[PDB]
Amino acid sequence: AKALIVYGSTTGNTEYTAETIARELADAGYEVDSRDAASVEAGGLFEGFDLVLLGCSTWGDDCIELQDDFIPLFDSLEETGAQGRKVACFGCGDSSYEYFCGAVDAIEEKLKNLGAEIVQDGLRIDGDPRAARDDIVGWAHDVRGAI
Amino acid sequence: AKALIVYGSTTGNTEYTAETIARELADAGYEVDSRDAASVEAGGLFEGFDLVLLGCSTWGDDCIELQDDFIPLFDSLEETGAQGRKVACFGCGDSSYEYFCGAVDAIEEKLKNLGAEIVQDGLRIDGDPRAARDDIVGWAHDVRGAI
Ligand SMILES: Cc1cc2nc3c(=O)[nH]c(=O)nc-3n(C[C@H](O)[C@H](O)[C@H](O)COP(=O)(O)O)c2cc1C
Ligand SMILES: Cc1cc2nc3c(=O)[nH]c(=O)nc-3n(C[C@H](O)[C@H](O)[C@H](O)COP(=O)(O)O)c2cc1C
Repeated sequence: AKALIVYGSTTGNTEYTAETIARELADAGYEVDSRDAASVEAGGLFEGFDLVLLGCSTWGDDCIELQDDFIPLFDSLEETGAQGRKVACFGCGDSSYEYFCGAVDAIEEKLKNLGAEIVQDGLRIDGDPRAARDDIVGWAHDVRGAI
Repeated sequence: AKALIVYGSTTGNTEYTAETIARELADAGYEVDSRDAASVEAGGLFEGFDLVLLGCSTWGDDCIELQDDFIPLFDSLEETGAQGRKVACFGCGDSSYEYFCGAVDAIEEKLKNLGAEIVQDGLRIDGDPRAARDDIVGWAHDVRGAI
């Protein structure tokens, strides 16, 4: 089982969430390839992967803005090979704002219109993800559980 | 049965969608109160209504921006009386862009965190809603059908 985890993180919260998900996946036998969105090119990005998990934090004045390193990948998701792909999404956010982890719905919606098979509701973390450890760990165990 | 329909529309597409939904609801016996979001104040807005339907088009450079007359209502949705409220959302958009009818997910997500009961997946219209008439009519009939 091969997993690709791509994260867009600016203050490291979503990356720490991505490290946590990866440890639980590797702990379970999965060969997990974890890449920072600022380093990938969408072209054929998911090829060869049994499971893709994408994480992205959210920002914006009013509007819902995706983490800047993630925007490029999101703009070209139709080129990543998502058609029929097992996927699920997660991301950190903050309920003080208006659009709680809005980047997650946006990615989910587009993956869905792209034929990807979303295997679990996205994980949305409020505040320090370090205080959400069992939620992350639990969310990865249930996603391995949905495949 | 009393229905409130609030729409945020800039070029009139979502308002025409809102007129269509209203005709099918009134055609069915519902007493339908249709209000342009630029005219409401969120404070107690849904009081006394058996069904609330909110429509909003989407815009934004990159980001996902809600129709400006709708932003105020969306920023104060926790004050509208959504807790346990039968609701569903619709809106026009355009697939040429990146976030297809992204305002709809955003409103749905917040209504859900606010305890509203979403009675049907939101209706998302691509292009001229006038060419989507049976989809709108059909979507309102199934939402009356979900209550
Ligand atoms: C200007 C600004 C706008 C923000 N907007 C949102 C938002 O709309 N929704 C949300 O859930 N969090 C929002 N946040 C909170 C961040 O997403 C939060 O700090 C998150 O932990 C960042 O993850 P990062 O370390 O992974 O990239 C915003 C923060 C700032 C400074
Ligand atoms: C600058 C700009 C950004 C837009 N962004 C989006 C978008 O992100 N998603 C979408 O589905 N449609 C987008 N649209 C298309 C409009 O939402 C579309 O014209 C819709 O019919 C407008 O409804 P209106 O008459 O109800 O308010 C955008 C249009 C412009 C001019």
